[PDB]
Amino acid sequence: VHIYPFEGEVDGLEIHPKFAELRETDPLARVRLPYGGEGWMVTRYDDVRAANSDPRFSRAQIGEDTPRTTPDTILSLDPPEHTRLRRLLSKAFTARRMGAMQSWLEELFAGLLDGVERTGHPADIVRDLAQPFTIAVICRLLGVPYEDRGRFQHWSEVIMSTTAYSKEEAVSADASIRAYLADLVSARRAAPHDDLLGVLVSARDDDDRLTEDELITFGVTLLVAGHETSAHQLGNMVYALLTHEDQLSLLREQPELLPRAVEELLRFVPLGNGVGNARIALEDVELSGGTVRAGEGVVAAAVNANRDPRAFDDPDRLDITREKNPHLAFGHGAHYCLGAQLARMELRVAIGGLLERFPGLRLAVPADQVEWKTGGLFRGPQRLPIAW
Ligand code: HEM
Repeated sequence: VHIYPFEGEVDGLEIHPKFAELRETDPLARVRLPYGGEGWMVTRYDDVRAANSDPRFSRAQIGEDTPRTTPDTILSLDPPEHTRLRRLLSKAFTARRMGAMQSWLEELFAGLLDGVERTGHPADIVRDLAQPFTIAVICRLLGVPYEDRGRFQHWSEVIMSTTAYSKEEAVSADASIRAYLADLVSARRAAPHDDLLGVLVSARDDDDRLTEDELITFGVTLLVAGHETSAHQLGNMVYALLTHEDQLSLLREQPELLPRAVEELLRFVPLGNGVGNARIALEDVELSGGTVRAGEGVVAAAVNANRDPRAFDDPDRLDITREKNPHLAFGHGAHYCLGAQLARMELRVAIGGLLERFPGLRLAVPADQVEWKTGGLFRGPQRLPIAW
């Protein structure tokens, strides 16, 4: 039985070597997390994929003996509840609605870059570009006006940063978010609005509709899934580019690589801490390393699947030219990221915008001077200074 956390802490974007060791010699690894009883950890692409997408695993029926690192959401529902929720949400999250945002993303990011450029280097990628970009996008989806972007950014930070804010602070922020969303929903029930939240309020599946509680809870989910995830992923992707100079140079010389570079950076860059939420088997499931019986918990992180040499050639080397890229960074199957198209657009706009504005873009300090976050759900730099 392997104890998590593993011995030795990782710096920056490094992947703990134990996962690779387990992938080759212990593909159905018995593990003991800080809380709950023993579970299984899977690290091979096929197994991780199965764990996170096969309908024989449940996200809803977690319990006390469920392995976990800690003592409502669509992310935690199973079919058929999940299926109903997802059908309604997909009336708003459409390719047509997301794709029509392209121009507005470009102008939003260009304004943020102008301000950075006016102020002069060094700037902080995290505070000056990534965070304000992604919160603005989610505020547009929710109908939150420009003047309240800062308020949402702050409230999101509070409920997300579980080690930096107290339970009482998180309760207060959540209450504030929900009160604001309740007012937005109430306005959207009085007359149709065309923002994504107004479209969700108007969405119908025969007679079925989202309740006020489901709408409000989904607004909260959108701050964590859409803003916080995107902001951290973007900062980490920029760090990775700025520390892989040959790859960054290649992207400048060959800008048509940008879409593949974004997919490769999604595959490569770690976001969380390598465990993920347990899934519980509703029924026996044969995986590569053996059989998971009904009732047993399985942890499976996409980051480990995305380094499996069974699925990617030379997986521990960043290669932005990779054409075949079936990474699991947005998941797979029923829970597949509802915002993937928009996330991809965001990452292309930001990275493409950054490289075009700043040919001389570089870290403003050596990498050993970047301080990395230590608690909470996300890896990321505390501050990421750049110069140009
Ligand atoms: C770089 C950005 C992003 C990454 C890496 C990311 C990744 C993910 C992942 C891994 C999942 C879970 C897949 C699973 O559990 O099987 C997910 C779910 C989700 N994402 Fe994202 N996401 C990103 C951006 C966004 C954005 C911009 C939005 C909305 C505008 C969004 C909305 C969602 C929603 C609603 C779900 C839940 C879907 C469900 O449970 O059925 N995401 N995302």
